[PDB]
Amino acid sequence: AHFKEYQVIGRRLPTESVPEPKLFRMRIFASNEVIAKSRYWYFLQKLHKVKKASGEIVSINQINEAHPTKVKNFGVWVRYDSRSGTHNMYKEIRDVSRVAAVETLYQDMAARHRARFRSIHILKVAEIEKTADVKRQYVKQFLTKDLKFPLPHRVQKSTKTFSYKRPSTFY
Amino acid sequence: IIQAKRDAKAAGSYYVEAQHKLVFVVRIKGINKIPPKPRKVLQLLRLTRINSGTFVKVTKA
Amino acid sequence: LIHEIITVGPHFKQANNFLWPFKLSNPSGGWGVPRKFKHFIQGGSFGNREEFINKLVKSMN
Amino acid sequence: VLKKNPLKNKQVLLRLNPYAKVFAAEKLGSKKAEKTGTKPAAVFTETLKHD
Amino acid sequence: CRQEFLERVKANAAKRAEAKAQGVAVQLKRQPAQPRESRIVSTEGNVPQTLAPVPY
RNA sequence: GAAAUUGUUGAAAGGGAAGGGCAUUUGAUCAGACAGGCCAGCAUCAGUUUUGGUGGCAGGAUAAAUCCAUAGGAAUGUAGCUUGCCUCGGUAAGUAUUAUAGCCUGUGGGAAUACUGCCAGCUGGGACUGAGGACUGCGACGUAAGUCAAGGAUGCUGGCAUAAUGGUUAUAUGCCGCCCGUCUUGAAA
RNA sequence: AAGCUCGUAUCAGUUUUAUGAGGUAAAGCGAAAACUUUAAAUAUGUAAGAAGUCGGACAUUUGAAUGAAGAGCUUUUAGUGGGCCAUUUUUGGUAAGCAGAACUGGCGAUGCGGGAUGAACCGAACGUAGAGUUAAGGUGCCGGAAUACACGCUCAUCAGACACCACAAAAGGUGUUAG
RNA sequence: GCCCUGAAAAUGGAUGGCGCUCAAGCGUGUUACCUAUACUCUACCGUCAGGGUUGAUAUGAUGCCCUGACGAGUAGGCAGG
Repeated sequence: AHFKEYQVIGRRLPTESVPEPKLFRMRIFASNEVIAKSRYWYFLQKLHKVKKASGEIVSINQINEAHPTKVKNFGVWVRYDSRSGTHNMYKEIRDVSRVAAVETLYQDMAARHRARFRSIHILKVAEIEKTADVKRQYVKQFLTKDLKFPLPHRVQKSTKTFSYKRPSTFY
Repeated sequence: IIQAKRDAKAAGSYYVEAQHKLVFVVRIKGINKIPPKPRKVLQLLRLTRINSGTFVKVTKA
Repeated sequence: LIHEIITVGPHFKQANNFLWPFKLSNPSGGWGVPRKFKHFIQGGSFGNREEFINKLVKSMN
Repeated sequence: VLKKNPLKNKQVLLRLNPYAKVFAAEKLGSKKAEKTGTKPAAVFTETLKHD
Repeated sequence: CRQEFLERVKANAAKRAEAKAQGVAVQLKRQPAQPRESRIVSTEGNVPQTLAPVPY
């Protein structure tokens, strides 16, 4: 829905002569807790031989962002299994927070690839501090000096069905 | 609980909460185009009619 | 009785079977969720949500 | 004959479970708990932010 | 098939016998798996390790 | 001396369907009852329920942030410096880490606010329902007497006291509606 | 439907535990995957107690959960004996369609909302009425409901509004966006 | 990923029609919302069930009162009118 980012660890159950295994951690994006948990178990069953019955959860913690309103360039390495074999992808965002960036990503993948939330994988978020190592261009053009641009053809959303005025946009 | 987890976070440790022992259950789907084993189940748990519900103790079985 | 429930106690099965299945309305607010019959994990309505039942039920009361 | 509800009809709320009255006085969900500065661990916040 | 039932019966009567001998509550009926309780874990043997699901 | 069916008068309708159902209008028509019937309205109460305001609390990283100080860093390089044009101040390229703007990061400080949850917290508006019929009892208020919003609604008032409401009926109108029964009935025709 | 023993009890299209008549080897370490070596899963059997336990001894926490205190013995009576579709498994196969079995669910006796209409779809426990809330489906108008908000992509010289993997189908294309 | 082609007939003809193109299309997310004999609350009917009931023969004992759940239905059966 509207998204959150969560921190999870699983501590796969103490068996005799191997108590306290190695506390496998993930950072997982979802709107709530239990969805987050289920995705941890889903990735974990993929990544090594676990089941939920053979595993147990340590904690859930919402990861707030350190300095939200810092505008950030993010770059995200992802995978998705579309109808073909699975395949990788990188994308780049100018945005405010990790969570909002992946929100926009999920919708854009939905547009351009008919890509579902269920069949997306995130590998990784990263943040780029220095400019000019961003690979893409459509963010890169939003980085120039003394920037100005217009809102052409602005339209006003009236409640009424009539207008008596012969409207205009401006310009 | 809240003091414990606070103190464990101070300690660099993690409180695992008790796995809960009670649930509430609600029937959603109504009566028909049901498979029979679940029908028998719900007759045990008295969740016959729609938007009917109850408490249940938690265990393996 | 409530304490017996929540601290699920000795005389719990007997209290529960004293109690009827609760007959609930449908939700006052809506469910949300245009479709019900997928898992809650998938944005559905069924399954195990484990705290949001309380929201759901005060709506359904 | 008739279900008179609790959760309005305070009188029948008091006909039952009469701990309500001292709930009225002390009010017992506006219960200000005693705050303790007890900081979390540095390792914990480090694994929170950093991986 | 039933050898489990017989050895269970003799275990049952054994705990019956000792519980009748030394006066204690009997609790002879079986008990299922049950919901597990709280237990602190501290990450001192290992710090929490984070994962990279590429998968390859 | 019925009905099919036919005429005549009177009422009404009608653009390639008839009749049927639900609700109503218009018209025609109609019975009852006022030593107290019909329609309604206001207030306070109860069950049910919808929709707003507002307060107090708890949690998380005891929010994160903003904000204060501090250290360091760097540019889509602010002041300042150098060169060119010159429209004589704006470019160009260098300089310059705060200066004649500021930013990023690290630590520390003390708050509030968010989102979530709780209130046996206050208050308002709206709608439907008002079964039940001496008393019994569970309860509250109060020292008590007595009282109440507590085992199903009573108080005040007005109009009409009749075709006004209501009913019946033709009819308009919105929506619905496959022609009956039988035999195979699995395009079930 | 009637009796008689009773609600003592009875069981249940159910889970849990233990167990085979068998391994799927998805584990090769168990001879250089050679190996029955058995992580299991594919489910029937069995049971979870006086109907039991070693002449004589031991009562309901007397032996798991969960639900139903309506079950059982004998006698007797009406109607009824075939069939389409789907799904799961699996044998035979065909260009393809498929054929055969086994289980299960729907329809049959059965209306209602939606699907524009409808044997097979989706939802749904039918006395009459009121009020409320919703399911599946939908909200430009017909048509009751937002010409709602918001990210993207699309501009077809007969698009699409499809139920979807599915048949033309592998590809062509100096259309277009992202990788 | 969309888009065109990726083959079609022959009465005139259909995304259901109108018509729709920063959508009234397509994938997606948020909310509010309409709506069935479904669910809930209430009244009423009826049946079944559990209880109470000779005190004034309280004049219907096949009565009277209290409480609760439930109602589809062909062949067919039982019962009351």
